[PDB]
Amino acid sequence: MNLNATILGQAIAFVLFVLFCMKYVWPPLMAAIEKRQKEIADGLASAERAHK
Amino acid sequence: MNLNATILGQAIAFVLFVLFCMKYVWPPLMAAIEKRQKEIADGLASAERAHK
Amino acid sequence: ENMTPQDYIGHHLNNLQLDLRTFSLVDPQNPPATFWTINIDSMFFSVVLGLLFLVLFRSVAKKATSGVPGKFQTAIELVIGFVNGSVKDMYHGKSKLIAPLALTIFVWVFLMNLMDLLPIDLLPYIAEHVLGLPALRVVPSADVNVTLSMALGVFILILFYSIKMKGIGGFTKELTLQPFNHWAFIPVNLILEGVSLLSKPVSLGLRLFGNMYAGELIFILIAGLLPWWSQWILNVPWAIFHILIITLQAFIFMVLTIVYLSMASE
Amino acid sequence: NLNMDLLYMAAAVMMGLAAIGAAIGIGILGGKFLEGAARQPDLIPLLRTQFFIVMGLVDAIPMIAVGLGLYVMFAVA
Amino acid sequence: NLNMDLLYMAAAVMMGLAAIGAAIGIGILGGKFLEGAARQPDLIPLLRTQFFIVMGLVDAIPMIAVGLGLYVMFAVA
Amino acid sequence: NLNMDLLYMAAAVMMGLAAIGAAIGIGILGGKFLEGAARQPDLIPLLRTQFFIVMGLVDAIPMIAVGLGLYVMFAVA
Amino acid sequence: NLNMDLLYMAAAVMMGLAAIGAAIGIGILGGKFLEGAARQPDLIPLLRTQFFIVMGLVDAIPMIAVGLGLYVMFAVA
Amino acid sequence: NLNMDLLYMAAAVMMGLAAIGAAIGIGILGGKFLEGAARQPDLIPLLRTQFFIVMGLVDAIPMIAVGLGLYVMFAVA
Amino acid sequence: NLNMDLLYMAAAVMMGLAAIGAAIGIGILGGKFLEGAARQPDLIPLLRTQFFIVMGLVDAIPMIAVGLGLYVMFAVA
Amino acid sequence: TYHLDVVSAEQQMFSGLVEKIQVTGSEGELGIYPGHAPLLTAIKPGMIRIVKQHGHEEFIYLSGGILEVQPGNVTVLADTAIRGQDLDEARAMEAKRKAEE
Repeated sequence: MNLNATILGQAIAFVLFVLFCMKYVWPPLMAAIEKRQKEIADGLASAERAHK
Repeated sequence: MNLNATILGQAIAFVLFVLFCMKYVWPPLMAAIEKRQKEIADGLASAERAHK
Repeated sequence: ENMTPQDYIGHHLNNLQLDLRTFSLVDPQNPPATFWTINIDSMFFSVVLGLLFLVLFRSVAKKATSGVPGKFQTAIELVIGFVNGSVKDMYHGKSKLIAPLALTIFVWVFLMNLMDLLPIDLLPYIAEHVLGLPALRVVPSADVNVTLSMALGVFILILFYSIKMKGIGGFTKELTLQPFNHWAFIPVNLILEGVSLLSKPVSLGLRLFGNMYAGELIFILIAGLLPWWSQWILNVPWAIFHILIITLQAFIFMVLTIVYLSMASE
Repeated sequence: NLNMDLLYMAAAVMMGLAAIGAAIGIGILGGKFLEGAARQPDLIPLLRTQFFIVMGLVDAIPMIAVGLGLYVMFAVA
Repeated sequence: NLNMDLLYMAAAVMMGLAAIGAAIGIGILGGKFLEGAARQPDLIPLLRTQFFIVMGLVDAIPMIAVGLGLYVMFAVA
Repeated sequence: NLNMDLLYMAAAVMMGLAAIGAAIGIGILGGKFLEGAARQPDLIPLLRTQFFIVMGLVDAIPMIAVGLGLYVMFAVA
Repeated sequence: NLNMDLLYMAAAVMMGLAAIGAAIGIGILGGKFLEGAARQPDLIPLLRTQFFIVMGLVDAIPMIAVGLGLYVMFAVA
Repeated sequence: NLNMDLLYMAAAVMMGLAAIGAAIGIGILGGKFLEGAARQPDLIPLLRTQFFIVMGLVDAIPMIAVGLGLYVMFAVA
Repeated sequence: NLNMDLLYMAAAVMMGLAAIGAAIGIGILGGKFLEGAARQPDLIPLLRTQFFIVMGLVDAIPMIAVGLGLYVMFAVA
Repeated sequence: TYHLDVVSAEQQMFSGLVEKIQVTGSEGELGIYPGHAPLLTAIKPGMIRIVKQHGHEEFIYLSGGILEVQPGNVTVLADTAIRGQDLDEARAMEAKRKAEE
């Protein structure tokens, strides 16, 4: 067997994994953080209505 | 596999990460969260008092 | 380089055990025989990931503000609320220990499993060639010694809480009397309740090792056997699956620790 | 030499049979927990207690069987 | 060599089959406890007291099999 | 004298198959009692009487295999 | 022969029976999740977290035999 | 030498048993999806997401056994 | 000579257990289709679609087993 | 054969002896035949269809109801509408304002 070939196949398999992670795993996270900074803002706006 | 002196070494690292996390990380974070949650309740009370 | 694949798969499964007596970086051709040969790789990577846990959370805990939080600070308070909401679900006592214990177990056991995702030859190559170390394997939780060290750590907590919160009088009743009640059954009950207590932590640590060892070994086999052009079609579907296992085995070690420490006292 | 080498086959039998017994036994018991949890969901922390009561009885016999299998491999063999 | 070998094998079949019996037989019985728990939850302390009687009979016969398994390994050797 | 070694194995398979049949039989039979107790709990000492009348028949053949396998292990071996 | 080939046969028995036990036990448990999730489709986050409590206990005991089966092939043989 | 024939038998036991557990556990699990997809046919996009979450757990231990059976036959034997 | 002969016994256990896995697992999954079609006959072209989605997962493992049983019998033989 | 009633709180809709019915059950379509074991269901909006003695064919549309079966008897307790709209709570809203104004 060729050892540097194993590192080549691992690179191709990592690149294809990253490209899945970016399109199916990361956006659910940046969705969640963004939608918990939406909630906070609404509550702070509600406090201004309490202030009025 | 093989049982080893690593079992004691990891037990020192485990206790000391729990002690510095217990003092330093957790109380200052949860004071800061509860200090926000408390104010939201204060705003709601103010809205009730205003109406009355 | 005379790597046969049966030997390539061999050398990858060898940790950096080193004897206190000789203080010598052993290699896979001949393993010495003594207890005192710390697995260098596991301690160093375990504390470096454990430091990275504490350095990140302190760099936020020392500043975190009750305004609109920043986009980094919000990712830390999401894990804080996830950990506290899971504690608050399954534990009612006053103890200041359970909540941070549950945090460190989640975030550290998560970081340990995450190492298994990296390409299996990346760090082991650099350590042999650049440094010159005889071996490396870089997943800490894919070795028993760390997982039994955590699971016996939680067992000493299980005994401390059952003594403290209900006393030797109460602990001696529950170990003898249940589950058959009559004093005629006490001799049998001492076997059943004693081993069941130990069965809880032994399942904790060997669940975590059993998953992680048999996931690292799959990347070693796929790397060792298949030719480079073909590895990605069996590697990529497995890394996509093991992202699920690294989370669930960190979440379950958290959850069962809470459940065992919580059901110990109440 | 065949004396110890068969003992690994003795522990394989003993703790393999325990693995089918305990996993199916908790799988049945846990299924009646989740269906109980969907009929009365305000009730889960009651029933889960009960699940942890009886799961402590289910595993006790398989876990000595696994423990005695581990003993044959590491101690005896 | 192979007298002492086969005794450990004889204990593996004895404790392996007993671990299937004790685990599966409480899986069925304890799932029927849980469904009577879910249907009438205020009644749990009564059924639990019936579950511990019945469950004592189920294991009673597997636990003389386990007791002879530990005898064959430790005592006969 | 090799004869002793198989008789422990022949007692092992009677007491293992007895422990499976006598534990899963009382698990199925006792689990229908507990749903009968969850439905009609003023009936329980009526149903215990029928449970003990029926449970004596589940244990007719297994207490003989435990009976003769425990013979083979001690009297004959 | 008899050293190496039996150790693969021991690992085959350990990690084959764990394949039976952990698959069927989670098939049984996972069907009650999907029945509860068809009855109460607002509950699925609550039931899946209960499912993750229960599935942890089912898989733990087979995962003893999975890790030790890999030990017998790679570390022993 | 003869030894290499037991290595195919060891893979045969390990790989066939993992085909018992991976096929029946998905059948049990999958039929419970169809039964709930018959009921609430507007929820086929949601239940079919849960099925892939729980189905991922069922076949996991069967996937290790099938992977080690291929290693034994081709790589070792 | 046994290096020919055992390979047919080694393939018989692979294509026996692959046949018990694929036939029971499709029978359980196919029977739940047949009730839902009897209850909801408007939905058959729907349920038949999801039956064929779910059926291809049940067969993923048993066709590894039968393809290696054909390979072991004829190629290595 | 068995004796079918169709009734509502307002009226008897039908009564007579019947050889079989098809009726639209809560979980699926249903047929009832002589001596069928006792049975209880709600019924969906739609047709119930009947064959009287001598197999004479009769269809009735129902907004809904409850079907039950007993030895020798079938009775359908039909009702005027789904009622599940509950928009008639609004009809109570002006009952308040007209009292206050």
